[PDB]
Amino acid sequence: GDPKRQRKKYETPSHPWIKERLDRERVLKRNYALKNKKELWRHETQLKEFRRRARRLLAARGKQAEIERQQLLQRLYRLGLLPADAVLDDVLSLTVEDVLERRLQTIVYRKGLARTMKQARQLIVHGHIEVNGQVIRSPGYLVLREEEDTITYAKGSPFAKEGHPERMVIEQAK
Amino acid sequence: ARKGPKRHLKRLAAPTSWYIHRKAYKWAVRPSPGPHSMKTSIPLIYIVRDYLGYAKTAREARKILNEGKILVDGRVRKDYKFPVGIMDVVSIPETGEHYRVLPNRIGKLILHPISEEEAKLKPFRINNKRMVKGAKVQLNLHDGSNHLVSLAEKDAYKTSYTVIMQVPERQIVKVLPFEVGAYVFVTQGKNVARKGKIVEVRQFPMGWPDVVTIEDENGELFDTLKEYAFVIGKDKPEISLP
Amino acid sequence: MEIKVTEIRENKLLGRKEIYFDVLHEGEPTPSREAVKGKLVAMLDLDPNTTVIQYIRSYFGSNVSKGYAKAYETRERMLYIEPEYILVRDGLVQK
RNA sequence: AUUCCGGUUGAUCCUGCCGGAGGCCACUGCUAUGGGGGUCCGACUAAGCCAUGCGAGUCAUGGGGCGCGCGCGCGCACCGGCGGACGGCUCAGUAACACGUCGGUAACCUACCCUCGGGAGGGGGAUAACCCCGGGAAACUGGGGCUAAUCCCCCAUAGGCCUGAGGUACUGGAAGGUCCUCAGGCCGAAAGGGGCAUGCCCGCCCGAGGAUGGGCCGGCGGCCGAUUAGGUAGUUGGUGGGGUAACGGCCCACCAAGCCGAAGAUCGGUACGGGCCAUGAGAGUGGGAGCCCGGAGAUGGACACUGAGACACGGGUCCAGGCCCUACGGGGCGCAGCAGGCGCGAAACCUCCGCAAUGCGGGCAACCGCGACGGGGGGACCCCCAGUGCCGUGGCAGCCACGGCUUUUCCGGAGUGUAAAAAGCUCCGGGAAUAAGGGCUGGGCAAGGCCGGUGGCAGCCGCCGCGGUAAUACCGGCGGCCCGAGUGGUGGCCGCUAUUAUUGGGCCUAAAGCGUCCGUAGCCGGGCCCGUAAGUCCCUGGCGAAAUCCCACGGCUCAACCGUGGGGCUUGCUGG
Repeated sequence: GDPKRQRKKYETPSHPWIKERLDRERVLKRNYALKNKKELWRHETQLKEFRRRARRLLAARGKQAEIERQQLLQRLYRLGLLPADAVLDDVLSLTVEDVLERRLQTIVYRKGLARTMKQARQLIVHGHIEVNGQVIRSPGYLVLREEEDTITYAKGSPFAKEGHPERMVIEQAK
Repeated sequence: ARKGPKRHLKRLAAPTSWYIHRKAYKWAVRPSPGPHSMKTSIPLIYIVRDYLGYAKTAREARKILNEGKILVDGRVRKDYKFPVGIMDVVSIPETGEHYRVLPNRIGKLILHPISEEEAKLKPFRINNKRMVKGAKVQLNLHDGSNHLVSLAEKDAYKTSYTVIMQVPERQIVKVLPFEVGAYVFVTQGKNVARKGKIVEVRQFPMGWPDVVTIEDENGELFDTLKEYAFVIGKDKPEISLP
Repeated sequence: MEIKVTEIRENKLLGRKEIYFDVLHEGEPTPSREAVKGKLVAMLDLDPNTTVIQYIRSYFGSNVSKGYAKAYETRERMLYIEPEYILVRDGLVQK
């Protein structure tokens, strides 16, 4: 036989030159400041896997089936996409915008630590952002529900001083 | 084409009863022949290094073993390939520690801590019986050991009874028979590590082994093979089990 | 740099104490072995000899490193058990 | 995403094939900043040929001697013991009990290991090392003297094997088996050794069992060909024997004529088998080099010694086919081991460091050794995470100038890391500095109805089709679209394809009903009652190695990766 190779964690479109999809993805890329098409497809594949697991577990008989059901719902709650009182049928209503909202770049933007998504990406990559007690440099870390209230500037960082010029300019808006 | 016996073992080909990281290195310790089978035992090196944590390297473990500090069944064992198996006692006097080797509900071997008084007894299941020259009776036990008895008391022993013995000197105590109200602990199969009381035995023709029905400690019944049932008492276990 | 002992074990067979500790250094580089050893012994009342430091390990962003140390009673048992490379690395023996 | 689009006409509806659009593998054009993880890198053609160096030793607690230092301590070779039959490499041959799964051996062998029961009595001998002579180009090798042992032999006793007559104590489902008694015979043990000490440690022989590793047997399962139809002659069976560790036409003497086959034998072709892998919504189609289990082989072929185990990958003998040294007398070698070289080709790396980790051999141990293994070096192998700047004012229609900020990355330095290094990780200084291309631009199909040049020439073109003086289709420039450290070309597989159709296709006229009928095997078969329980359904026991696949939690910053647990997979077999 043959041994196993490692396979991509993202999928490509079936046709590369469809106007509707092109427009949609262009808008999303521009609005969320994504480097390339590959990122979008990664998040879309995450969502598709969630949806497929839901479809498979829906109305299936077995202790392992109910176990998997509860595990799925609790994992979604912990990721921050559904609330605590949610049912399996609520997964078929999720979008890729939810996953795109749950990432560190978008959150650093929403929380007013940056003025633009590009500035947020630069801060994250240069190492001025610390999650509860850890510096992280991957703008697609997908912050969890139990860490969104512990995001701030790193201890050793020019932006950690109230009287930094760029920090003043950033606070201007808020 | 292999022209002789094996002397090596790869980790991915090791038995499932062990607690071992399979994708870390390429080689494992190949156990030497000894008391128990390969699927029901494990070498001492792993007990000393990966289970209890008294060492980080095989050199240290081997020094510990060659200094005469680990006992099995009450005997000093220096071979790092020596296999340890079900119902065996591992004792360390420099720490007053005593463990019994048993299986889980998955089939993996764990160490259950016991007391210094119960650490002096080991139960042995009788697997076979023979006549030896001089008209003596030889009992062949489950760990592969043998015991001699006289012709006058041959009916007091059968091929599924249990004998408790003081382990370093190996003197017999408290024979336990196989009956319809005896307490048993299962060692192999799907119902491994369960315990209960015997209800019924069933025989079959032409080589097919016999079967035994057991009642759980709460009312549930199950079945297994009579060779996988280890008698430990009459109505109450005689050793500390998990 | 500050030190905080997380766990201690006694190995009665090899005759040693195994110490797991943390080292907090915020704004500073990774501390040397000399300083860590000096502080360790000064605090826990250990012989400066018969004490060997294994890895000091830094992490991605922590300003908090981890450490493992071994404290022996006699020096002969030490030289018998431990390999020569950590001894040369700590400075208790020459190459 | 369980999908469609272009092409037969002056126009239309069908059938039917070609092409586009997706993924994976190998080769290749242009281009290229960083880190991490992993089971990637002379498999496809030549299982073709090889210079040089290495890949298997160890024991002074088995023995005698020799040299060096104060009987003692260090070093060398020899005798002796264990090992060298594993590990490592390749895929030629093999269509077979070779492989897989379930079972059996009451028809067998097993050094190292475990348990129990028992023993170690009495004698002798040779010979390496060493000394005196050497021979020979080498490879190798003769004579004399002297000697020891855990070396070799003999005697004894125990013990092993065969047969016959009895007794019925044991196991098991069932005794050509084990136990007891008697008899007649064959073979026939042992190192009471070494060390410490005033008994302990390591060892030797016998017996009963186990374990480990094998040998043998059976049921079931698994490619294409009829322009391959009859095949087999120790072939099928029986009686009696021989041989084997063991059953057996395995072999022999005698007595018979049986065995396989259209449900496809025999013969030929191709091929290592599986766990698994690619693709697809699935049903399914194809592959099975890299990791694990098993098999086979060591230039081609055959045959033996020693050993528990070989018909022996770094041991032996002969033939064939190649090569090397030679004083010409004779001698030696075969990398499908690691590096490395030639050749064949479209097609594949350093003649590097270490036994620190995992393991194996030897050793009471301490420890020694290992091109296994680990670590780095080279490579557009696969996967994961990032970068080539950001902010503000103004302007133009994404880019310009002005001002400010940051340092992942880059340059340099100190620690930690490491067997030693290196990478990585913490910290310091400098500085927007140091880092985008490839293909396309008439329609399928997303983006120019701009400029110039050429002028059925040159060129383009998966397919349709452009080009003949006004070219949106050729070449260049300027713009624009797609992907993006990658992007294009050529071959192969899956899908597209309901163009192989069980699910799920067609046969009046588009390809397709034998000219008609009778009937053999096979497939399909009316209604009611009784029985059985082979198929069929439910429940429960023993199996279907691990890795790989799905889910959750945990540890390396997250992730890829690793660990714990629950399910699945193993197309199934078997007891009730």
